[PDB]
Amino acid sequence: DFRLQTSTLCHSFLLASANKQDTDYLTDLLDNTNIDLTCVPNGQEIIHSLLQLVGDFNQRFSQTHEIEPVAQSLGIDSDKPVDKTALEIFYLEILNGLFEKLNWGRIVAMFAFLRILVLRLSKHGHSDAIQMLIKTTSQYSDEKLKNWINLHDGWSGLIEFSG
Amino acid sequence: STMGQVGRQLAIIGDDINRRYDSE
Repeated sequence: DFRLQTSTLCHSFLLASANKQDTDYLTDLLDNTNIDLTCVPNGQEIIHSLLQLVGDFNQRFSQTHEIEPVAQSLGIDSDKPVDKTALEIFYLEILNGLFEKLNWGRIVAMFAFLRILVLRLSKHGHSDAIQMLIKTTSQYSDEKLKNWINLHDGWSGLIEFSG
Repeated sequence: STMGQVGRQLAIIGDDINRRYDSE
């Protein structure tokens, strides 16, 4: 099932791209979250590609953009319990904006950004917002990307996309 | 819209990545 597969990739990818402290906080959140995971084919190859490619993304985005603005505008840097559903809305609008066209590079950008949000949310332990972002990324993927993705060998497209 | 804008800033970086990785 594609939605379940894509969900599992987000979790792994986030666990493999965080520092020590965040890795542990996220790993336990997921454990306690007690949610379903399948096995993704080529999963390891796909996660490696994503690390390389989100690396490409990060290195460029620190050149030409800053973070602080948007977290605030999202209401994510607060010690203040975050607005679950307001955040879905904006997230959804950002994805819709990101995805006016489809290709691998734009998909990469969705993982690199989701990472950035998740890591900022976790500074103050915003566990439910975090799980919310990951779930929304999963639905949206299943609603709008899956056909494009399956035309390109599925999630494994990333492996070749990246060389 | 406001957040839509964000998505396209993200989109340009995406398209740069996409271009570079084309087998060209």
